[PDB]
Amino acid sequence: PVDVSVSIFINKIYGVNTLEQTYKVDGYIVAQWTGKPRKTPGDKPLIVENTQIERWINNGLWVPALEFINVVGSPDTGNKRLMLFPDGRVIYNARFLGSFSNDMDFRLFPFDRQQFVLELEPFSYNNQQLRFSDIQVYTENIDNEEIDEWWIRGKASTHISDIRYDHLSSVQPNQNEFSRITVRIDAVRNPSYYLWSFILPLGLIIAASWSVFWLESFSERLQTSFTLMLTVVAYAFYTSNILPRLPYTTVIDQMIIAGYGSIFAAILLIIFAHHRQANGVEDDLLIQRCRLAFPLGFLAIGCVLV
Amino acid sequence: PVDVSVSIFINKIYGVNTLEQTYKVDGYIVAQWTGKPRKTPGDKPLIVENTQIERWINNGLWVPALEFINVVGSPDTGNKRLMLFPDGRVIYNARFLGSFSNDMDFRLFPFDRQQFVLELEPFSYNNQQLRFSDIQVYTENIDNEEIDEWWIRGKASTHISDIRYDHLSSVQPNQNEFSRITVRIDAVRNPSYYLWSFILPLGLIIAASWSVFWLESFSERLQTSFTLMLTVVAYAFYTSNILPRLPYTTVIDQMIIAGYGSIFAAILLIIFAHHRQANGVEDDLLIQRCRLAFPLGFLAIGCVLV
Amino acid sequence: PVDVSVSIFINKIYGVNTLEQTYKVDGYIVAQWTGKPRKTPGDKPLIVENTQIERWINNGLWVPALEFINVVGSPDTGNKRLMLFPDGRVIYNARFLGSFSNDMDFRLFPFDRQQFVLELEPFSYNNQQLRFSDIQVYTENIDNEEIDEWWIRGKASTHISDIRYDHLSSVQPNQNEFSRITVRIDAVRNPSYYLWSFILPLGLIIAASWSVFWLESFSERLQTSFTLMLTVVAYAFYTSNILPRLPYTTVIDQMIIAGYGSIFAAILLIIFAHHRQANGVEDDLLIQRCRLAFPLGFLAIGCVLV
Amino acid sequence: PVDVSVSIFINKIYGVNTLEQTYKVDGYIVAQWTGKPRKTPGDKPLIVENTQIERWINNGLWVPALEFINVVGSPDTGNKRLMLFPDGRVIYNARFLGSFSNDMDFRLFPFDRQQFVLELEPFSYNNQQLRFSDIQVYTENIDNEEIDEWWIRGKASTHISDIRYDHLSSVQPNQNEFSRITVRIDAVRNPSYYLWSFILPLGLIIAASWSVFWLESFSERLQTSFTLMLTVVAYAFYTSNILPRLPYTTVIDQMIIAGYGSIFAAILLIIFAHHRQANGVEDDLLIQRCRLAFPLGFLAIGCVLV
Amino acid sequence: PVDVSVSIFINKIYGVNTLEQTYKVDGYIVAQWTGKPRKTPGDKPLIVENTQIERWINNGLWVPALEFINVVGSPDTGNKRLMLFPDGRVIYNARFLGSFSNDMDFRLFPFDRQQFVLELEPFSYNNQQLRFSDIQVYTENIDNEEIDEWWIRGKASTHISDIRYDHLSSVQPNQNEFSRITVRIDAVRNPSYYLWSFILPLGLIIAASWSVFWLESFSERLQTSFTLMLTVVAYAFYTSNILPRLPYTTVIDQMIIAGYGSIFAAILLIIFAHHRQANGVEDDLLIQRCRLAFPLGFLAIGCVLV
Repeated sequence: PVDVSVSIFINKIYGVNTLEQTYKVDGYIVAQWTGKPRKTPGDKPLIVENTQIERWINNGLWVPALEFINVVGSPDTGNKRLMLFPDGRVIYNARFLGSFSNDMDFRLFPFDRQQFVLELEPFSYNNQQLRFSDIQVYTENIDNEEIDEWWIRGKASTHISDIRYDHLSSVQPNQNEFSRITVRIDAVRNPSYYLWSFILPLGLIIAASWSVFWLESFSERLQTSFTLMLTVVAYAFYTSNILPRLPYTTVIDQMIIAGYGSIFAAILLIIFAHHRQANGVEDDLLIQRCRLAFPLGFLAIGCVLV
Repeated sequence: PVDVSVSIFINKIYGVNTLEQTYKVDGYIVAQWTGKPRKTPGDKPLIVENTQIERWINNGLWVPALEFINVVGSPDTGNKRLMLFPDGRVIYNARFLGSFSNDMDFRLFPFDRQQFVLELEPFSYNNQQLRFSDIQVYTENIDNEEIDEWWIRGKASTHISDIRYDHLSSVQPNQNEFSRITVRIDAVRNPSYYLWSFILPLGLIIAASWSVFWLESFSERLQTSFTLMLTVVAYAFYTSNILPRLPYTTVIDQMIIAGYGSIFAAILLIIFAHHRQANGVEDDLLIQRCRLAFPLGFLAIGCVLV
Repeated sequence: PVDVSVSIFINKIYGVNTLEQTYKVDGYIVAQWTGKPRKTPGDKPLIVENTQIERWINNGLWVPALEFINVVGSPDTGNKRLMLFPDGRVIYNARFLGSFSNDMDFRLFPFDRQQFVLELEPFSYNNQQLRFSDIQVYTENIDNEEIDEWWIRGKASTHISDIRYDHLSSVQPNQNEFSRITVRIDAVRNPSYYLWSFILPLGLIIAASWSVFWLESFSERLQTSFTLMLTVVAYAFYTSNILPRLPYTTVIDQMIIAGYGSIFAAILLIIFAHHRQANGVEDDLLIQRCRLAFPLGFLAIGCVLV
Repeated sequence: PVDVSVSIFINKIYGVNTLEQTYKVDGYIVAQWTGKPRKTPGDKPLIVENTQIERWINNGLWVPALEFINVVGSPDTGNKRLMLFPDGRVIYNARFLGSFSNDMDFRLFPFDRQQFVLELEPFSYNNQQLRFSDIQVYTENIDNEEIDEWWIRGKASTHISDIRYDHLSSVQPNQNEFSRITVRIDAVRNPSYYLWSFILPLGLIIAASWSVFWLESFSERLQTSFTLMLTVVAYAFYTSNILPRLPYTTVIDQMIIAGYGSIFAAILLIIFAHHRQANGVEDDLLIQRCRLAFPLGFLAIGCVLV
Repeated sequence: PVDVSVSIFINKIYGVNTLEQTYKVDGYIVAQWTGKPRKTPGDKPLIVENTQIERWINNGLWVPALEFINVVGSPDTGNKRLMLFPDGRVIYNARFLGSFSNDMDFRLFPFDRQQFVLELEPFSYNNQQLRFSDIQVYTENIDNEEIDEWWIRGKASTHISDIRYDHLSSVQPNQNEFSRITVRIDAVRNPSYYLWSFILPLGLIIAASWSVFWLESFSERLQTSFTLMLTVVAYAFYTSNILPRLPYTTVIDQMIIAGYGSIFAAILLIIFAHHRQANGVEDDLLIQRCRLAFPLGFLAIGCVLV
């Protein structure tokens, strides 16, 4: 039943890799908790540098290493400190830089209120409870609004929850339940580059594609149909090479499927001209009647699939 | 004849690189096995942190480091624990994140029930037997069905086998045989992006390729033949740059070979028009007869090579 | 109230990654500060190599590890030295190579007087003051003026400021205020490659785009309109693949938006020819009148958006 | 004159990077050699884990660290073992995973019987001789014949040689000569992907290039000459981006030089039509005579340059 | 005034990254210098392995760690040795593999006699002089002349210089001057791949560009002008993606600027045909007179800008 009061500084959130669904965060954890009141030599409380901590594990000072569940690997314990007060209160801060991983659903790929969920747990302590959470983001992030991608943010929002394992330990009564700190932080991507040159060639190259139907010769309309087939695969060739790649297609490239299938259906009208089953290749009066539903029958698909 | 009961937690499977044929997995191994009953100071059993383990190797506590055969290198022993009971039972868990490597046959490249075969062995112990296997996957993976690529899974399926080396040791009788834990786990890739924009331009650009035969001029049909030659190499140019690369061609690009060879054979009909050995370039009535086998003679190849 | 006099050597600034907004710097920090006058054996002052420092932390020599706030992770303490004078003055130099990160606004992307802001702080010392700053850049960097990108520089410019935390410590009176060294260094990119082949095809492919309006046939003007649509996306395909990528569009690619929208508006004039609501496709005398505002109405946009 | 008997296990050969000319190999080295007969406590011989070896260097057990000359850096000593027999025989195995580098000539780039030459040396021992070599490859590699690139192999083939340095030491008589183990292992690449879609578009795009000469108009033949110039640089654009890159051109791209130079020479015939120094652009009867040497004069170059 | 005789082995020079201006080198440093004559137990001189050196720093053996100024970071001290003679002579060799960085001017980008300048310094020793330099390159590098890029070399050329710092120390008289070993080694790149397919499409695509002027129709000449604009940006798209990238344009791509500007000036002649201010689009007799200066006025630019 040992109390722990935590505090989180957040310096930097960066580097989102979505094939792993990972990101990287930087800041300081701070643990303040009362242990046993010892004497501090001199008057000022004792301080201890990086390697010197490994002198004070030898006499068994109860310093709990606090894991991460979202992490992959082990974060670099860069610098450390023990503000050992003579009243038993211990302050322990640490710079951390780990590769964190949590679920990031892409419901709408440019505009996404996403939620980086940092956490903390005690790795080998059942009911040595984490009493007081504190999120202490203090860096001025919103001010470079056009600059920072994700950091056009809302509000810091901590939480303390509880979780219980049963298969893990042998003692099932009331000492197999871990106190879990779950510090979620929301973030919105700056969608400027993700909207300016992303779907702007997409949504109107189909609005360039309806000029093949206003042609009368199958020497000028076939090479433009081949040009329509070339430019869409050149476009799909432009897509993934910039972006962090995905095992499920983005909302942008839900319409390269249509940039196929519409021209795929336009081949049916071109061959309805070619295999016009009374005369030649010349467009019939039914082909002069689909002249309006060919531009306007495919730009009305963008408003239903969002 | 020392018993060992193991348990595996599985947190994350990710990052498949197939030029190495490797992947990365995260979780906790847990060893529970009875050694010698000592005294635990106080009433609660003894616990030991990360660096403090290296105090307890000095008095020779029998802590077996458990290797991996599928690994390349050495996995990061991030955090550790010794739940030393006074009855002699030892619990030792560890977070692991190693680059594992095992054979992954690509029989069908989008749809593949693949099998990640984690294992464990004792590195330097002959007949100190691993008695009780336990796979304990507990993370909710299926729920984000569209999101997780591989994790649309089946069932956890452990196994304990036996393997024997003979060239390795000098003692051949009954102490050169290792107990091998072989925890296989199946996984199915989410084939959405791998099917939506992968072969959809492939299987019908040939269905765009048969419009060159419905032409009468060798000024409009030659530039479209060159367009057919350009677009297939632009397509092959689109392929590998997204995908993890392969020393053996995927089932998708078994048909860029045909996207050559069909147009390669179409040059024979174009030159049968050009070198029509009685008159000029004009299509003969045999060329007006292959007008049906030219679309429909190559879309029937997709159903035999699977 | 312990005085510290610092000195910074700067050997190399390189490797700007702007998705992190990071760079890498190399040089030597030097701390000169008087502690306590001890005896030096022999006559010459004591020197101490790399690992030997960890003999002299055991007797508690007050060696302050000096952090970095711009860093991400921990820089490699390659080599070290303690010029321990018998009068108490300590000289401590160290080679450093860390990934530093600070805000780099891209107001104008080729021409940018940017400001790499190295810093230093005491990690766990409140009022042990850093008295004397000194920047000592000494490498000849300007001499290879065409060669070095950023190093066409101005002047070294140190500073000593002060910063105070209040939430951090428990003692609020006058011992929660850190002395902060903030050594800013300016740098100008060598814009040769960034100007020679960057916007030179950009600003006049629109000056190639006005030849579609001097055409009379909709068999030659439609395929050139499709060529204009192809070349702009091939250009945008050329852009990002060389450059370090950005979440906000560069000043170069503010005009691929116009390379869309101008040709997008040119489709309105082409369809004003096509849907000329008295006769056919032939250009009216209003279309023969926009022959001058079509070249010269879009090259005058480059002078307002800078 | 201390005898050493070595043994090599080979688990995996992978990851060939040819700009370094490096690869990566995995397996176990095993040293068996008799030192001094000590006592083993109990009856079973002594075993020693990873960190525990550093207790047994303190009493000066003669454990020779065995270097590698092909390596770049230092391989990861993952796990270790000392099977210390009471008769003085020492068995020491180690998992190794190093970046090895040796000369790999590319005489023929798809089909290459290459030779990975692992080695071993004593780093600081002159005439403490390595008596008995043993290569012990035991993994079933050939069975996945289509799958494994290099591992379609021949036979393991060890060797023990001798090498002498003279500039190295000061004692020149008979104690400056190192025993060198040179375990070469051959390997053949699986050339399936390297032949299926590598030169198949190469060797017959020239067989598409001879249709420009069967044209009569310089409005249809010039744009196809420009198409021939476009497609060859689009092809060269396809090449290097998949492949591991080279400072000397592969045998595949010895013919993009000809894919230039042949069309380069075809410009001479096109301008012989254009600058026909009696009349116009119309093809003379000499241009109607080179109609056969233009296809068949360049497909006969593939059989001489191999 | 302590003498040091050095010796350098050079095994491998590889991996030139020019955005850092770095490379990687492998070999052995050897220090031979007389200290104090001690006793060697037995008759043979004492040898000391890797970790065992850290027993002999404890009794304060004067082993100088020798830095590098061209390095970025810290090179991996892989293996080590102390040939401690009883006469006081110490031999210390070490394998090194560091990322070295020195200025590499690109005066001519394919053909460049470049100069890798390795160095050495004493990190914390003023006048403990490095007396005898020795470069001892011994690997057979020239023999694979087509294979090795840089290693078509000249001659090893050592040097010993002197350098003095004044701001560094407090003692200015004669003990603030470091002995600097500066072992420069020249190297010439194998220019085969850098010349075969690098500028060969460059220098004559302009020699393909003068066929637009021999056209009479503005329906065939405008689409070829657009083809000339497309192919040059497709070429520039081919360039950087293979090559190590540069903040200053290579000598190859000094002429894509001209591949713009010449066709840019050709638009002036095309519009001189179009805006021929007496009649129509038809080429005047002045346009029939620039038919010779249009091919031959731009191939004479390659011989002045080198």
